[PDB]
Amino acid sequence: SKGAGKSLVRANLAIHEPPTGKSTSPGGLIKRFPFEFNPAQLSI
Amino acid sequence: MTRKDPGSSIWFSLAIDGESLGYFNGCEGLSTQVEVEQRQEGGNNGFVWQLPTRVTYSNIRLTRPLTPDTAKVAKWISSVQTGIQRPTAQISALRADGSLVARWGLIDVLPVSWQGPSLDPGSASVANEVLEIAHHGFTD
Amino acid sequence: MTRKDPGSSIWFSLAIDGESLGYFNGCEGLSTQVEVEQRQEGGNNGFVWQLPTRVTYSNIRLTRPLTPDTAKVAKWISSVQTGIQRPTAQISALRADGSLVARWGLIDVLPVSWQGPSLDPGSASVANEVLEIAHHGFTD
Amino acid sequence: MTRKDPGSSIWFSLAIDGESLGYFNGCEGLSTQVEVEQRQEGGNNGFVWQLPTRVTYSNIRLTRPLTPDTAKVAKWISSVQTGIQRPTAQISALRADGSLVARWGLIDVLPVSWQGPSLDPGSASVANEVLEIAHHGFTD
Amino acid sequence: QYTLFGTAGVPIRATCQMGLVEIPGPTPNRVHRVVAG
Amino acid sequence: EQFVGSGWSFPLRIGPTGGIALVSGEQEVEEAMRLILATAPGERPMRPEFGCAIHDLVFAPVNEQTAGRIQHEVYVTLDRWEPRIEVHDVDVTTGEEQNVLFIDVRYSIRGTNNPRSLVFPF
Repeated sequence: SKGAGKSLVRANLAIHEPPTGKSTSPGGLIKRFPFEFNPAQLSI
Repeated sequence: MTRKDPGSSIWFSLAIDGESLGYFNGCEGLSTQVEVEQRQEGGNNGFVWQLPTRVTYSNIRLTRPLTPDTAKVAKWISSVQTGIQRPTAQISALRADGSLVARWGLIDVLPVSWQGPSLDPGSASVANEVLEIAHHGFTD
Repeated sequence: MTRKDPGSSIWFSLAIDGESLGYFNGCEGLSTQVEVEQRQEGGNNGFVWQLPTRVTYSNIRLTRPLTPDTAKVAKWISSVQTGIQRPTAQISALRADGSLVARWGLIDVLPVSWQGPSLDPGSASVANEVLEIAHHGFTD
Repeated sequence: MTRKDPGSSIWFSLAIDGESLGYFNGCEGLSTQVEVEQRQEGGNNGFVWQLPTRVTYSNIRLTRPLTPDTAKVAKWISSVQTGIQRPTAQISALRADGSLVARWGLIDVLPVSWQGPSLDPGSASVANEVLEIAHHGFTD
Repeated sequence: QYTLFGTAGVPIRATCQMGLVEIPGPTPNRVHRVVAG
Repeated sequence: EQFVGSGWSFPLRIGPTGGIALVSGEQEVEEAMRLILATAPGERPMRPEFGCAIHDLVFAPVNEQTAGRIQHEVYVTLDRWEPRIEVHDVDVTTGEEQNVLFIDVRYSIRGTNNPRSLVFPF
């Protein structure tokens, strides 16, 4: 009942160019930034 | 192997240069640590990363029997008002033959404390002034 | 069961890989703690829930007689400026027969402290340098 | 009336269920505490009211001789990454005859620390691994 | 925050705090049955 | 509870009497989803954003990081273009050894709360 099930994945930060015209979804990717250490705690 | 020649903790040689402090009689606490910094990966339990940052040397307590040449030490310590001097010190451990096992040296010393003799009418011992020493690195 | 073969604390073998540290002489403190977070369920009295959280491995203090090969350790420690190699250590417990009881190993190591010999003109013993090792996961 | 002598500190029986940890050899610190809350009545000097609040159970340190079956406890501790199990364990005190004086049962078990053997070339003893354990409640 | 500056000036250890705020994604562009009760 | 309307059908058949048959009800929702998810974005130049972009995550490693981004791609597209459908989880199970990535979407028309899963029957 799992996907990859058993693997470790590094959290990454995706940066997209801002929308230009009458649009809401972000444009194409410009730089994908992979972490060196996943955050210890995340506050929402 | 010539039956080796393992180090011991009786034969030694302790000295300070510069001001006529002379040769001391007992070392202690000669040590060098590393300030590790622990960061915990969020998504991977079971361990904590051990990242190595810097290195810190600790103080040294040198003791010797109280001799009339203790006036030099008090002169050295109380010279900080008019300018201090950092000579170069040595700490060496020897076997009985007088050979060399491991010769350390102190790059730059600095007084820290001077615990004088513990005078007592009953105890049958000998006055042992203690001269703490600050550190700057090992010579090579 | 051939009268069993229970482990003891005299026969062993301590070693560090990589730099020519050689084989040490005495271990201590090999431990794996598990941090537990206590949440007090306010509804009912009678206990506090215990929930596991992460696994942390404590430091290990290794000691050996002071031998001329101690220059390697100081070189290793003072290499943090140019980068540290992290070899894989090994801690093992044996019986007098020389067979194995349970062999542990350290995935990655890091010097933390090096308490040098305590030179003393009176006390009769062998100078025992102390090397402190940072830790990572257990090998398997 | 007969002589129902009480639980000597020698005869016992210690065990853990579930993961094949087997039977242990020593126990310490089995205790239950309550956290009283003290409110000082303002208008009345003479005492401070004592009011009970919750019940908590302290951790236990179980020790056994180091045997090749120590691979299980190390595996059990490291299982927290992929899911842990709380087996139900027992602590009993007996007399010489092997009868029962008072049998306690840990409702749920969680490892906390595992202080491994203290290897020493000089000391003449036997390696005693120390497996801590997190209480969860008393059975009945 | 920058700590443990390696020799010759390059920083080695850096800690940064990020503050993110969600951008809404709006504009996504009644028959009822009758039971006995 | 929510009006579903009526329309044509993706594989369109002549019908019982002629013309083109019309499908409505819970069945019709499948065809709207089938069209929405099958086509990549950019297939219809006039409406570029329409069409879920699954193919951007082809040949990625089999990690829940990939299945993590898969979940988001369906969620936005299935909601932006099909508002009559309330989505209830998407399941990414490899199956048949780690070489393919199945997608199981559970949904329900709003208010009717009849759980249902898109099957994509060939």
